[PDB]
Amino acid sequence: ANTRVIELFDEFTDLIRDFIVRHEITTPEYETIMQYMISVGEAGEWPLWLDAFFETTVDSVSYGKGNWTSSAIQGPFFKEGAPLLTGKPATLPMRADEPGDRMRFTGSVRDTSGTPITGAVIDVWHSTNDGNYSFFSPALPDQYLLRGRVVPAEDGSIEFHSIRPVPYEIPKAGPTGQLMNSYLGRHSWRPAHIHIRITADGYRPLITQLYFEGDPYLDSDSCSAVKSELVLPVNKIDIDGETWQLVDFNFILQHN
Amino acid sequence: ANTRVIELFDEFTDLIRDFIVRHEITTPEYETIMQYMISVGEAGEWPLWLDAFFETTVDSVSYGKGNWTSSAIQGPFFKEGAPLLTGKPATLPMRADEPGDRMRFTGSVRDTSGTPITGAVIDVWHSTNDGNYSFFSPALPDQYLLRGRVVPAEDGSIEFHSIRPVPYEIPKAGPTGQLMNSYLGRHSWRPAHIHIRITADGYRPLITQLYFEGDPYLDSDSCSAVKSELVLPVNKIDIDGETWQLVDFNFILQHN
Ligand SMILES: [Fe+3]
Ligand SMILES: [Fe+3]
Repeated sequence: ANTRVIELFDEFTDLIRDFIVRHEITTPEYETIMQYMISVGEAGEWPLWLDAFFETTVDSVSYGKGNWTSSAIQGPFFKEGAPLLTGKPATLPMRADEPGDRMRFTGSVRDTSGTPITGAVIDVWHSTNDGNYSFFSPALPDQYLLRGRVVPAEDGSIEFHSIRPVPYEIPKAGPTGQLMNSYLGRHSWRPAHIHIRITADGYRPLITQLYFEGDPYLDSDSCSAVKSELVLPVNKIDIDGETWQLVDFNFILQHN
Repeated sequence: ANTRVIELFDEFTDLIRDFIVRHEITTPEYETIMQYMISVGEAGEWPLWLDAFFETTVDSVSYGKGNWTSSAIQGPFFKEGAPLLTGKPATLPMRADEPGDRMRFTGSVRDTSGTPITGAVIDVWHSTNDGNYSFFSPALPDQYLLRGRVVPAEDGSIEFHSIRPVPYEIPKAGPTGQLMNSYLGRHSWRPAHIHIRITADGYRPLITQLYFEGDPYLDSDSCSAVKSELVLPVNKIDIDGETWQLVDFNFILQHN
């Protein structure tokens, strides 16, 4: 037996019991909740659901602000063992004629002392323009698509190419989408974001997200996950008769 | 109900986040909760889990005490369309030599004033000596056994014969059982009971349970479903060879 489980679970049951009483939850309402919970399980949506509403809060208490990069939620759509990307301009694996604007990402990884962290590896994943993640949609293959690991240069600089992510919506038709859209009368949209994980021997891992200035949902995240210090200027500076979105970010990691 | 799910959900959301913050639920803890929630779904256990922990409460909101017969939790094991019995001794359907002590039940269905409610139909269901309900066990036929419907005599009184229900265990190896037995370090035993549902034209439906004096689990019910007003004096008679156990209860109902 776990005293953690005992202390937390006994309190949690008193809490929910008080809620039931306080709000006068009826037998039908209880059945609806019982049935709704079941359908989340049947839709495979527990990760998506809990992350949509609560991962922000678990994120808030776990990691702090300071002179390092702020973390943000991981969400449910991360995947391990993404391919190391090297070459000319290192580029995220992409379908032929992947919809979207070519995006060029630059920046660095350093420590709270300004030292470049050459040991780091940066996982990056993001949605297709369709608002889908590889491995997590029936409309996409279970293959590393718009996912990959990127490594800094000896000087600490990083650089990759992809399509610029655009906003997306949690399936309106799933139990999560239903709750957010019908039942609550809100939306199920997230602002556009690049997910990031950086790990380096000696440093605390960083899981974070990079957002874009002017994004329509910047102040309306259905998942409650945006943070001002992770909102990025976008530049557009043509390369031979081709317009590129330019995004730059310098990551600072904490020791230990 | 758009407006009503908005109130409860937002309130629920604040409740859980506040819980997450105060107890500082970590990423690993959160992932464990998430895994457990999936567990319960992959078993057929949401109804069993919710009824075990929270139906006691939904119950005490739906009915409330008085000179009524005090209600009780239904549980996940009720079956609609049980057989209407009219034998002269009047017996629940059971297999030949159904193990366990024989039991005779008597009582009444009167209203508050004491006028017998002739239009009553009473569903009664309970476990085998082995701790299984028909329809909910491979060791039992998917047929009505220890399940039945009884109609009162025109003076109110009711009688049926059966076997004595005994304390049963919610399965040790299930996510719920695991929670009750392993992580919480308690037990998953319910005290002995007979389930009862009463319907009457122009009267409020009553769902409840009858327990037995002396039961080892009367004060440690795994489902917190016991009410002292609903535990029965049990007179133990030995009609040689076969030891009958006689019980009596007078059901009072509310009415529109
Ligand atoms: Fe995302
Ligand atoms: Fe039972």
